Amino acid sequence: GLGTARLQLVEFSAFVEYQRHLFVHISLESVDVRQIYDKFPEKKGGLRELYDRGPPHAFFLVKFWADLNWGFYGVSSQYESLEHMTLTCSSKVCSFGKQVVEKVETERAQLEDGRFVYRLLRSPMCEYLVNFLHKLRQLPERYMMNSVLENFTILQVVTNRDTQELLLCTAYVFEVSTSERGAQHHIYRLVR
Ligand SMILES: COc1c(C)cc(N2C[C@@H](O)[C@@H](O)C2=O)cc1/C=C/c1ccc(Cl)cc1
Repeated sequence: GLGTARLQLVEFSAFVEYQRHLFVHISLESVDVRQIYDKFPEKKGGLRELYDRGPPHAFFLVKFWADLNWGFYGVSSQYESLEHMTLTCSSKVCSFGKQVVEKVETERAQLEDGRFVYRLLRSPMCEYLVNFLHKLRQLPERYMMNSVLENFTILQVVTNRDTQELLLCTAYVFEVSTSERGAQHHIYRLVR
C-alpha cells in the first residue's frame, strides 16, 4: 500500500468525462532512489535532498500504464489519516528532469466514519496535462507515446502544513497500456 502510519492514499484517478474514461487510477517491491535521481530536479528541493531529510519510509515510486484510447478533464483523490491535519500538496511536473510546472494546494481534514479523509472530487486537471494529453492522443503508435512519456515525470510531496513534516513523497513514471488491458499501476518503495 501507498502510505505511512500517518497518511495513506486510498484512491486516485485522472479522467475525462459510468460515462467516465480513466487515464490512470489507483483504487511491495523496492527500487533504489539513486536510479531515478535524474528524472527529477537535482538542485534544491530535489529527490536526493528530500530523501536525505527523510523519513525513508515516506518515499514511493508509482509506475502507471495509462489508457490513452478514448470533455471535462478531472482528477479525484482521497487520503486518510487518524490524526487531524492540514495538508500541503506540492506537485511538480518534469520534462527531461527539468521542472516545467509546480502546483501547490491545501487540503483540510474531514471527519468521516471514525477517521479523517482528505478528498478531492472532480478537481480540474491542471492545464499543462490537459494540453499534453490532447497532443499525446494524436500519436499513431503506442511505442511513440512511450518514447514521449519516458521523459515525463511527476513528483508529489505531501507535508503536514503546520509542522512542515514530510508525510508522503511519490514519484510517478508513465507508459501507455492497450485499451484491451486498460490502465494499470504498480507501487514500489524507494530505498537507498
Ligand atoms: C499522478 O500524477 C498527478 C498528480 C500527483 C496530481 C494531479 N493533479 C491534482 C490537481 O492539482 C489537478 O490539477 C491535477 O492535475 C495529476 C496527476 C496526473 C494526471 C494525469 C492524467 C493522465 C495521464 Cl496519462 C497522466 C497523468
